Amino acid sequence: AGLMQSGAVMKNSGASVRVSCQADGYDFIDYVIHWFRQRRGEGLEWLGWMNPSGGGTNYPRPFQGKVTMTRDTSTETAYLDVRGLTYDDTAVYYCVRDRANGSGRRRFESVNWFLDLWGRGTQITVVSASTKGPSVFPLAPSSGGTAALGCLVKDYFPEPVTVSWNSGALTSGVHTFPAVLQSSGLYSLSSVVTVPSSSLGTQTYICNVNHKPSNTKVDKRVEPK
Amino acid sequence: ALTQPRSVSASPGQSVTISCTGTHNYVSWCQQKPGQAPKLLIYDFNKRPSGVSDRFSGSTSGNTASLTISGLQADDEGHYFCWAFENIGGGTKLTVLGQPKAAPSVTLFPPSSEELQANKATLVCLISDFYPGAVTVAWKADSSPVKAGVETTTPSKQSNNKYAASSYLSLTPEQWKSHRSYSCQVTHEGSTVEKTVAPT
Amino acid sequence: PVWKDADTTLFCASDAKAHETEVHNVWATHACVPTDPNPQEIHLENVTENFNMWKNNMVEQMQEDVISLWDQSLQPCVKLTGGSVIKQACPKISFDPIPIHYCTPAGYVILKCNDKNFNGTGPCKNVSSVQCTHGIKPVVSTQLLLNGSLAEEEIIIRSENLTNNAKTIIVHLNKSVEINCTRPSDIRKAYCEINGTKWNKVLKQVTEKLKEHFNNKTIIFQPPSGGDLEITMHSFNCRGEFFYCNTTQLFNNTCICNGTITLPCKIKQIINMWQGTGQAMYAPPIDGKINCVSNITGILLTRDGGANNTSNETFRPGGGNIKDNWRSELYKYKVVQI
Ligand SMILES: *[C@@H]1O[C@H](CO)[C@@H](O)[C@H](O)[C@H]1NC(C)=O
Ligand SMILES: *[C@@H]1O[C@H](CO)[C@@H](O)[C@H](O)[C@H]1NC(C)=O
Ligand SMILES: *[C@@H]1O[C@H](CO)[C@@H](O)[C@H](O)[C@H]1NC(C)=O
Ligand SMILES: *[C@@H]1O[C@H](CO)[C@@H](O)[C@H](O)[C@H]1NC(C)=O
Ligand SMILES: *[C@@H]1O[C@H](CO)[C@@H](O)[C@H](O)[C@H]1NC(C)=O
Ligand SMILES: *[C@@H]1O[C@H](CO)[C@@H](O)[C@H](O)[C@H]1NC(C)=O
Ligand SMILES: *[C@@H]1O[C@H](CO)[C@@H](O)[C@H](O)[C@H]1NC(C)=O
Ligand SMILES: *[C@@H]1O[C@H](CO)[C@@H](O)[C@H](O)[C@H]1NC(C)=O
Ligand SMILES: *[C@@H]1O[C@H](CO)[C@@H](O)[C@H](O)[C@H]1NC(C)=O
Ligand SMILES: *[C@@H]1O[C@H](CO)[C@@H](O)[C@H](O)[C@H]1NC(C)=O
Ligand SMILES: *[C@@H]1O[C@H](CO)[C@@H](O)[C@H](O)[C@H]1NC(C)=O
Repeated sequence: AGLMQSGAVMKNSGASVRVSCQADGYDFIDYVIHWFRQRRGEGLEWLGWMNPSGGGTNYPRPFQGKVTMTRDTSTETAYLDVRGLTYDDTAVYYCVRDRANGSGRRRFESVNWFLDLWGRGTQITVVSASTKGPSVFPLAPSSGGTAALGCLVKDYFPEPVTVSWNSGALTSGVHTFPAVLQSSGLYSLSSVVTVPSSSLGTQTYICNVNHKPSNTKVDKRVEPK
Repeated sequence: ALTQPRSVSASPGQSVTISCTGTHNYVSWCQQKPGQAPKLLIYDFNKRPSGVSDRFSGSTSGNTASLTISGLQADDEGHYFCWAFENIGGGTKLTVLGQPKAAPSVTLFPPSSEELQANKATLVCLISDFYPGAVTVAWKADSSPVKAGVETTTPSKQSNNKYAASSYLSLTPEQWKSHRSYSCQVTHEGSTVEKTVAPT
Repeated sequence: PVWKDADTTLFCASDAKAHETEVHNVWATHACVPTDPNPQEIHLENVTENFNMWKNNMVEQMQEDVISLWDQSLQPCVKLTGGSVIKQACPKISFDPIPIHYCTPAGYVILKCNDKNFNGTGPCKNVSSVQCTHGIKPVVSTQLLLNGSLAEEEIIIRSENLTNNAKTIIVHLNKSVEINCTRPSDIRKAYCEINGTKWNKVLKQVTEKLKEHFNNKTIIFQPPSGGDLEITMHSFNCRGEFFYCNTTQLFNNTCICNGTITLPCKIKQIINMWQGTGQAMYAPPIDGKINCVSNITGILLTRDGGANNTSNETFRPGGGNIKDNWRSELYKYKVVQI
């Protein structure tokens, strides 16, 4: 028994996308299928259920009109449709079979939804496309309880940007975070260096940012004040 | 709609308890490992399906259900969540301690002069050097919580096996210069630290 | 008397004429036994017994029988399934369902609950012993239940659990309302007539009881949210023709308009096979007046999830599991072995 979901997709504001879940190993036509959504940092949200036998559905009010679930019983496949893509809709989408509900014989005997068989999830990323090279800003150090300084790389698309320090010669305590995708469909990332406080005014630090999609190379020196 | 604690941790051979608070309705539990798809553990408060370990058990006591894990193994490291129908809990990261706990350094960077010359105000808060890799980052304007404009990154392993995380609060200069105080509040294994910063 | 719940192969019985071309008779003369002349019931004094309509094996055997009656009677010209396609001869048939009785063999008996507010799952105070159920018409229909038995006293709401929105809810009416469907003498188009006064009176009563079960909440109806044509409209068979009726106006929230409500229907020839599978083509309809009067006795609904944080419950019509049809007629029966 198993559910195989479709790979990750990328879309722009507006537009619609469709993601599928391919059942195998069991009688798809019995047993209801729910879909579930998890945005980054949030918990799962329930999107509705769909009885593959007659195609009947049930969506919470916040999602009717924005979500639609369908199926093809001949190939045993469930389908989720996300219409009017916003940046809120960027998430991980999960289909699951609940053995407690359905038509036919083998309901499992659980009063709760028996969320038994889960797909692995499909990532819908909503990026307002275009391009845009990034702007780079210093995180300047200031106020034993030693020093940290860094770089803010704001509003670019697509991934990735490369960040390095002093053209690669500094590697000690440096850590570049993953990019985060903001409300604007543009990425932003940060990079930091822990340094000994006895080095401001004597050791020098430069951010090297390289975004090849848009031909952008910036060197930004980080000074404390 | 079901609470749940964000993180929980214990060491091998011990036992832990995850709770979710919010229903009197039948609750079931799932365990999602890294790289895998969720798997059902307990249903209907305390029942076990066949093929699930006897170390997992469930209990309920007045409006909160609990999943309890005995004899922890490092394969239990994962994400745990509950539901009572369409009422779902936020999930809990469970860490099986593989090294001593380490609280986070947090530093909060104010809007650079150069970004304010470009009419933007980004507060950035960098949390670093902590274990387990699970924390809460809450922004506060003066004293109040902040909901809009917050993008936080998931803890990723540093170059020394500790975890770091980053959080960004994006404002216009109007809203920036309208509070006198802004702080990053990081909670980790019970303890909070707050770094504050001011239009100055 | 010593017994325990058991599952056994029942047999059906009916009063089919052996000399009839109508297909429910053709099928029951060979599949069933003649119904028993003078039948006996015995009340089991001071006996209380738990029935459960949502777990009851009678319902499943009755499904298999009806499935096998349709497969023998309906003659589609074309059947198309997973790659296949069989063309055949498809004369028109005489279609009108007849009462079937379900009967235990030797060593078993059928317990029947006579408590008249019985919702279908509790313990029952006034139990009877019988050899056969009463006469159940194997009519298949979605959304509305037709030509069934009535509720004895107050309208009854059945469901395995109302708080679980994944479970069908079955309303069983006090008092029937006629639905008159007619394709008159382009030719696929027909319509149904419902007396709006009676119907809305009943629908107001059905909301007051749904209010009882939902902590005096505000009740509204809405068209089915999704799914196949057979569930999103009231579908059914009359005289071998497959009617599909838009029932939107049947659930007019605004007026809980009191002349005659007239629903637009169509006779279809491409239908999905309700053996899951594929689709079947049928010949164009008869000439002249195809007309069917049917009591409305029940409705099948689904509650919309979410909405805990709100002040209203919304319901949508829809069948899909034909088995719940059977359940709405067998809810008072249980098969035991002595
Ligand atoms: C659903 O109904 C059953 C009664 O059969 C009840 O025990 C259960 O509490 C209800 N649902 C939940 C979530 O509790
Ligand atoms: C018991 O059932 C019989 C059915 O024949 C009914 O007539 C009778 O009134 C019932 N008894 C009570 C006390 O309801
Ligand atoms: C049916 O009645 C029983 C008690 O006889 C009760 O436990 C159950 O909740 C009722 N179910 C519905 C759907 O009203
Ligand atoms: C229709 O309802 C009436 C009750 O007014 C009943 O006497 C009659 O038997 C019903 N017809 C059926 C069930 O075919
Ligand atoms: C219908 O049921 C309602 C309550 O469910 C009741 O007030 C009314 O008397 C019943 N009508 C008939 C004809 O039994
Ligand atoms: C059903 O409708 C037809 C045509 O509209 C009409 O002639 C017939 O009298 C109606 N039957 C009933 C029982 O109202
Ligand atoms: C509808 O039913 C009412 C009873 O409420 C009765 O006057 C008559 O049977 C029907 N009225 C009309 C206008 O068709
Ligand atoms: C019934 O329910 C409504 C909620 O929609 C409430 O406002 C009203 O007061 C209730 N009626 C009574 C008699 O309690
Ligand atoms: C039925 O009619 C109403 C409004 O015209 C609406 O529910 C829907 O468009 C129709 N249903 C169909 C076409 O299945
Ligand atoms: C409800 O009833 C009246 C018809 O007399 C009107 O308010 C409205 O058109 C109806 N709603 C429908 C047909 O959906
Ligand atoms: C309901 O019973 C009437 C009366 O015999 C019959 O004419 C009609 O075809 C039946 N309806 C269905 C859908 O079987």
